[PDB]
Amino acid sequence: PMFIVNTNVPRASVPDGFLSELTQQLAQATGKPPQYIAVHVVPDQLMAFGGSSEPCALCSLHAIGKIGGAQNRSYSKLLCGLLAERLRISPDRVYINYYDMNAANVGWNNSTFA
Amino acid sequence: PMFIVNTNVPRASVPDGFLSELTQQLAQATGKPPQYIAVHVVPDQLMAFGGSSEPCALCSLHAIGKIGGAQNRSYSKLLCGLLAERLRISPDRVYINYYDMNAANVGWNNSTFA
Amino acid sequence: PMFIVNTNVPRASVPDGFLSELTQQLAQATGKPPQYIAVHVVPDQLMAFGGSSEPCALCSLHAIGKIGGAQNRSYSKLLCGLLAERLRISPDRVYINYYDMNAANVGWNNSTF
Repeated sequence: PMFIVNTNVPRASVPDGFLSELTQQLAQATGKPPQYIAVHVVPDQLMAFGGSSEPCALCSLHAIGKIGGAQNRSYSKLLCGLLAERLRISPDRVYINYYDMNAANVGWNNSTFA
Repeated sequence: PMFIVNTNVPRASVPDGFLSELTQQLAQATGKPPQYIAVHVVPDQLMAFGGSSEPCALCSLHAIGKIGGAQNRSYSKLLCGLLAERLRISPDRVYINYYDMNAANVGWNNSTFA
Repeated sequence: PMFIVNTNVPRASVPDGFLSELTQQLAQATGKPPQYIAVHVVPDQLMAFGGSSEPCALCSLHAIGKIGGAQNRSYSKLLCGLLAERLRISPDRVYINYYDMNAANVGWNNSTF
C-alpha cells in the first residue's frame, strides 16, 4: 500500500517520526506487513480548500485490495486522526482519494504483482 | 472536487489570486459549492513535455460525478484558458487527467461520501 | 503518455539528460511519438518504503491504451532498470502505478481526445 499526503503545513511542522507512525498504523489497518507500506509527505504546498489557506491535506491511499466501502470509512477515521494530532489539520479540511489497484497495474522489483 | 496543477513555471510567475480564481471558476463549472473545492498548484517542477523544457503543465481534476465526454471538453477549455492566461503555458503543452470518483472512494472528515 | 517519479534521492543525483532519456525510452516502449510524452521527476522528497529512508521511488505511468498485463511487466523492467542505473534506487524499493486512461478523460489543447 501507498499513502501520500500533500499539505500546506510547513516542513518544520511535520514531526520526524510521522512517516514511521503512518507506516506502522497503515500496516495494522490494512493487515499488511510494514515492509509493504510506502509513505510520502509533501509539505509547504500552495493550496486552498474551500477558498481558504488554513491547514489542509489532499491525500491518496492505493492498495491491491483492502479498499472498499466499510474499509475506507475506517481508514478515513484513522488518517484524519493522525493528520489532526500530528499536523494539526482540521478533519473537515482533508480529502483522501482511495484507489483499489489491480495487481497487473502495480509495478515493483522489475515486474508487476500479477 | 479537487484540481491539481504541476508545472515547471516558477513560483514568482504564479499570480496572487490564482488559487481563488481557480476555486471560483471550478465551483461555477462543476456546479459544486466553493466550500468543497480544493486547489493545489506546484510550480518550479523538473519536467518535460515532448522532450522540451518550455512551460508545460500536468494536471488532475477529481470529482464525484460531473465528469464525462462533453463536460470534460468544457473543463479543458476552461483550464487550459486559465493556464494560458495566468501562467503563460501553451494549451498544447498541457495534460489534464479527469477522474470520476466513486463516493465510497473519497474520504472526508472521518468518513466517506457514500 | 505521462510518467512521474517521486523520490527521496537528492536533485544533485539526477543525471543531466535523465528527462530526455525517459522521454526517448518511453516513446519507444509505448510506441507513441516523443512529442506526446511528458515526464516529471520530483527529487528530495520526504518518503519511506517499508519504514526505511534508503533510496526509493513512487511512480505513475498514465497512457490512453498501451496498458495491460504483459506491457506493464515490460514497462516495470525498463523503468526499475533506469531508476537503478541512473538514480541508484533498488528495484525492490520502487512502486509504479499504471493507469489506462479513457480518451474522454484526458484534456489537452483546449479539448479532450
